[PDB]
Amino acid sequence: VQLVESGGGLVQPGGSRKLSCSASGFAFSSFGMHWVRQAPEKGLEWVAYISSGSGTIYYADTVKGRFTISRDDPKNTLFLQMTSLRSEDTAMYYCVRSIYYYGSSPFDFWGQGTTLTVSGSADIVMTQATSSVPVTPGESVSISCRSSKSLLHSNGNTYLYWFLQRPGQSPQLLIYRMSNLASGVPDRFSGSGSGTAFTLTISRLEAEDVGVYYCMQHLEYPLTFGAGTKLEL
Amino acid sequence: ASIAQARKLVEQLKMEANIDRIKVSKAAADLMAYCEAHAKEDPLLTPVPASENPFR
Amino acid sequence: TLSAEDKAAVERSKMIDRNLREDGEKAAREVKLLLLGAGESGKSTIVKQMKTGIVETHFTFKDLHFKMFDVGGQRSERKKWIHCFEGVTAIIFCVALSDYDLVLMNRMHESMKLFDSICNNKWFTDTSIILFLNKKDLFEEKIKKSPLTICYPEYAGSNTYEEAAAYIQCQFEDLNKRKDTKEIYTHFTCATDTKNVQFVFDAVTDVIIKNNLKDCGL
Amino acid sequence: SELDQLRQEAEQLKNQIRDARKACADATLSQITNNIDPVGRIQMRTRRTLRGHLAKIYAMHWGTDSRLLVSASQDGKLIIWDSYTTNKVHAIPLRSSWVMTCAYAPSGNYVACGGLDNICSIYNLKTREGNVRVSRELAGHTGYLSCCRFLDDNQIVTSSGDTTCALWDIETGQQTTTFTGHTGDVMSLSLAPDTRLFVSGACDASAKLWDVREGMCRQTFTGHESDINAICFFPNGNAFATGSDDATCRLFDLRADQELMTYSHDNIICGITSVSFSKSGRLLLAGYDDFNCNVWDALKADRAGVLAGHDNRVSCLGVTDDGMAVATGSWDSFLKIWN
Amino acid sequence: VFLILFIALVGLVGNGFVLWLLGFRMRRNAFSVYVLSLAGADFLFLCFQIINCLVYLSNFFCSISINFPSFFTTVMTCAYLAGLSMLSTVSTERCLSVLWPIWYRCRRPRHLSAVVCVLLWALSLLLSILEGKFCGFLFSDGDSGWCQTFDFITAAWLIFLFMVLCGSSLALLVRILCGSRGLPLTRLYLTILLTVLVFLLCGLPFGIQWFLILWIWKDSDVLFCHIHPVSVVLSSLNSSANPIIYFFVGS
Ligand SMILES: CC(C)CCC[C@@H](C)[C@H]1CC[C@H]2[C@@H]3CC=C4C[C@@H](O)CC[C@]4(C)[C@H]3CC[C@]12C
Repeated sequence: VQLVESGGGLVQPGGSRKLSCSASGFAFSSFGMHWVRQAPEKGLEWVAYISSGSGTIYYADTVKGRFTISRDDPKNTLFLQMTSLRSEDTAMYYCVRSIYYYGSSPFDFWGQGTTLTVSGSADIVMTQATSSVPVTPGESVSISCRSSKSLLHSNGNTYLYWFLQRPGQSPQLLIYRMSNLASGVPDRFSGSGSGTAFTLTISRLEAEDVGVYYCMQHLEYPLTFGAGTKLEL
Repeated sequence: ASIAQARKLVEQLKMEANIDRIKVSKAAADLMAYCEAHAKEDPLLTPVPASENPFR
Repeated sequence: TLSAEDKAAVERSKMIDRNLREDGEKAAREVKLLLLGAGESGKSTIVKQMKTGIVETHFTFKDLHFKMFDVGGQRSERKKWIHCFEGVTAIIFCVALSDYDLVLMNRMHESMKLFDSICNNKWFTDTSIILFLNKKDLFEEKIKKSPLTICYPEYAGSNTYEEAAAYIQCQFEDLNKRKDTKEIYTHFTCATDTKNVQFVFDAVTDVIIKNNLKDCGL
Repeated sequence: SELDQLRQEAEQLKNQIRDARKACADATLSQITNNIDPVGRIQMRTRRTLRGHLAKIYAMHWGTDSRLLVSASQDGKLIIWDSYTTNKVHAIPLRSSWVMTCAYAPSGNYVACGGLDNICSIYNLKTREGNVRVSRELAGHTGYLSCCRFLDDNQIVTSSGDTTCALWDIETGQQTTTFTGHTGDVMSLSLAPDTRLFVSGACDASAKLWDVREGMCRQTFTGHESDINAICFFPNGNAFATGSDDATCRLFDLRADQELMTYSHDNIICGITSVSFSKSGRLLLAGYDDFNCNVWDALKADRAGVLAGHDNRVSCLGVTDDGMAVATGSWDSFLKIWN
Repeated sequence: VFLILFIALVGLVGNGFVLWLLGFRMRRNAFSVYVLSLAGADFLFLCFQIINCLVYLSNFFCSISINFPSFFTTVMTCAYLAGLSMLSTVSTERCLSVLWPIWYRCRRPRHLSAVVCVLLWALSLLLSILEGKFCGFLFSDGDSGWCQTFDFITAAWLIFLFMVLCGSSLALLVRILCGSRGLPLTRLYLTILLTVLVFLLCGLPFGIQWFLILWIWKDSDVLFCHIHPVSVVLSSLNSSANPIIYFFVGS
C-alpha cells in the first residue's frame, strides 16, 4: 500500500493550490479518507474528511467552506483544493485513510506527506501532560493525555487514538480506540483508563520508540490533538 | 473383486466394535450436570434485562 | 445520536445495499437454462452450436442473455442440488435418437426414467422443457438397418423414420402426470444443421410472456 | 463363495455391536429427566431483521465475538453483517452462485464457502488492501460440498457429496486426511469444542464420529430412516444431535455409542434443514420445512416455542458463543436475529 | 345515498389494507407501484365521498347546516382522475409486457412506473386545480362561463383514457389468442374483459355526468340529482372493485 501525495512547495498569499494524494495498490473506493495537518513545530491538526463513495463531507471548524475536498474513484486520486491561502496555511499536510465497520482500525495507514509554505467552544480538546520526556531505553514509559468530556460512548467504544510520528517520518497507528493495538505494531504497547483519564503504557523501550506521540478524540468533529510528547535519548 | 473392500469393512467393524461403552444414566447425568451448571449463563432460557441485552 | 464511526458504518452498509440491489436487478434478467440428459446424448455438440463440478455456459442471442448449467459432471444424488435449481426458466433435455438399441439396459428407457423423474418433480411444476432429439442421421441409418421394435416391443408401426420418431416423441410427451401446467417443446436436429438456438428462443419467449403476466398481477 | 461368508461375519459383527449397546442400555433419558422441571412457553422476538439478500439463504455462521455473522446465498453473495446495528460489514461476490455452506473462522480472520463447483474457497477478511480476497481455493472433491468448518486458521474439515470428509491444510491446499467410509453423499459436519473429533451425516442414515489427528472412523450411529440433513454437537463434548428428512431429530451420545432422545412431533411431516444448541444446551433449536423453527427442551423433548417468522423454508440456524441470540436464515432471504 | 354508506364500509377496509400490505409488508414491482398509487387514489376519493355523505346525513338528521368547503371537491376530482388513469396505465403496461417481452424483461427502466405515476398524478392534479380555479371551487368566486371548456377537455381526457384502455386490452387479447402456448387463457380473457366492463360501467359514468352530460343535457334539477346519486354510487363501487381486483385476485 502506497499513498504518494503530490504538489506543495511555495505559493503567494491569497493564492490557490490543488493539493493531491494519488492512491496505489489497494481498494481505495471503500475507504473513508481524511486530511490531517501539522505545524512545523506544533502538534497535528485536522483538515477534512470524505467518506468512500462521496456520501458525506465534514470540514474543519477552523476552515469550513473555503477548503474543498474531492475524490476520484476511477483514477484513485484524492484532491484537496484550497482557496485564498492565509498566513495559517503554512503546514505539513498528510493523507490519511481509515475504514469504518465493526472491528475496523480507523486511521491506520498514512501518506508520505507534503509541505506547502505561504507568506471552538463545544470542541473536545486534548491536553497532554508534557512536551518532552527524558527516559533511558529498557524501562517502562507512561504517556498521559487529557480529555474535556468523557470518551466512552454507550455502545462501549472509546474513541481515543495513539499515533507516533518518528522524527523525519510519517505517522503510523499504535493503539486505535484506546485499548486496541494496530497490526504491524509489536505487543509491548498497551493503554487503559476510564473516561477522560487515559495513559499510554509503553513497556521495554528500544531505539525506534523515539518520536512524538499523539492523542485524538473521535466522538464528533473536529479531530483535535494534543501537543505531543517528544521522546529522545 | 470386492474381497479387499469388504474385508476392509469387516476389519473396520471389528476395530469399531471393541471399545468401551459407559452406562446411560452416567451420560445423561453428565447432561444434567452441564445444563444445571450453565443455566444462569444461558441468555436464552432466562430473559436478560434490556439494559444488558445488546439487542434492544 | 450515534458516533461518526457508526455513522460511517451506516453509510458503508448503505453503499453495500446499493451494490447488492444493482447486482440482483442485473441478475434477474439473464435466462437460466438447466441442461439435463444422459452423457452420450450429444450435449457437447449443442454446447458448440449454442455458443470439475458444475459447468456453466454463457451465450447471448437477440438481446437476451442466457445461462446454461450443464450439471452432468455432478455424479451424485440428484435430489439435493435439484431442489437448488428451482426458479430456472426452461430445461433442455437431450435425447439421442440413435441409442434405442445401443447398450449401456437400453438408453431410451433410462432417458424416460430421467424425463419422468424431472417432469413429476415437485420443484419443476411450472417449468417449460425444451426437449431436443439428437443425432437424427444416425437414427436414419439405424432405422434403415434395424427396426425399433427391439427397443419398443409393444410398437407396431410403419418402421420408417417419421412414424417411429413421432412414436418415441409421443412416448416422451406422455410421461407427464399433469399436462396443463408444464408445456413441453420438442425439436429434431442433427450436428450439421445450423439454426437450433431459435427453437430455444421461442420456448423461452413464451415462458417470458407467462412470467411477464405474473409480474403484472395477471 | 468367500465374499458371502465374509459379509455374514460382517452381519454377526453388527449383531455384537447391537447387543453390546443394548446390553449397556438401561434407562431412556426421559425416564430420569422427569424430575427436572420444564422451561415452558418462552418467547423469542425478532430483535433484528437483516435484509439485503435476494435469492435463497443456504447457510450462516456466527462469530466468536458473538456480534458478527456471515451468510451465503444463491445469488452469489457472501455477506458479513454486524448483527447489532444491522450493518453490512462486507459483501463478497462468489465465483459460484451455487453455494450450500459457509463458515466463519474462530479467530475471525477468515470465511469459507463451498458448493456445486466442488471447491471450498477460503476468503481473507482482514486484508491490508481492504477488500476480501480468495486466499486458498481448495479443489479436491468430486462431488458437491455440503459443509466446510474451520478448526484453526490453517485446518478446515470439509463434508462433501462424494462420501468423503476431508481435513485440509490451507497453506499447501492439499488434503492431509481423507475420511472415507460413508455410503452416500455426506451432508453435514460439527466440530468438538476441543477440536479433536467431529461428526458427519449422510444419505445412508448413518452418523459417524471421526478423529481429526489420526484419521479413522471412531464410532458410527445408525438411528435415522432417511437422509440426515444437518448435525450439531453438544457443548459438553460428550453428545451430539442430528436432523433428517423424516421430520425427526435424534440426540446421540459419543461415550455411550447409542441413541438418547427422539425429537419428533406428529404435526411435522417435513424434514429438518438445520440444528443448533443453546449455551447451556437446554434448548435444541431445529429449522424445518414448514417454514418455521421449533425450539426443543433438549432434555425433555417438549415443543417449548416456535420461531415463526419466515415466508419460506428455514435453511440455517445458529446460536452465539455467549448464547445471546439466535440467527435464522431462510429461503425468503431474510436473516432474523432472535433473542 | 343510503347505500353508499355501506359500500364505503367495504371500500375503506380494502384500499388502506392494500396500503398496509404493499408499503410495509411486501416487495414492490413496477405493477405494485401502480396498485399502491391506485389504492391511494381510491382511498382519498372514498374518504371525501364518505365525508360528503356524512355532512348530507348530518343535514338530514341533526340539521346543523354546516357546508363542506369547496376546496374538497377539487382534490376529490384529482383522486378520481388519478385512479382512472392508473387503470389505463395498468392495462397499457400489461399490453406492453405481452407485446414486447424482451423489452419488458431486459431493457425496461427501473423507475418508469414511479415516473409515469407521478406524471399522471401531476396531470390529474393540474386538470383538477384548473377546474377549481375556473369553476367556483378555488379562488373563491369562479365564473361559470369558461368552466365548460375545462370540463370538456377533462371529458375528452376520460374518453381518451377509455380509448387507450380498450385499444390496449384489444391488442393484448388478440396478441394472446393469436399465439399462446402455456397461458391460462380463460381467467386471462375474463379478467381483461372484466376490467374493461368495470371501467365502462363504474368509473366512467360519474365523470361523464359531472363534466359532459350536466352541461350538454340541459334538463335542469330534477334529473340532475337523480342521475347524480346513482353515478356517484357506481364510482364508489368501482373503487371497491379496484381493491378487490387489482391485488387480491393476483395475490
Ligand atoms: C404530483 C404530486 C404534486 C401529487 C402527489 C400526490 C401524493 C398524495 C401521492 C399519492 C400516491 C403517491 C405515490 C405512491 C408511490 C410511489 C412510489 C415511490 O417509489 C415513488 C413515489 C410514489 C410515485 C408516490 C408519489 C406521490 C403520490 C402520487
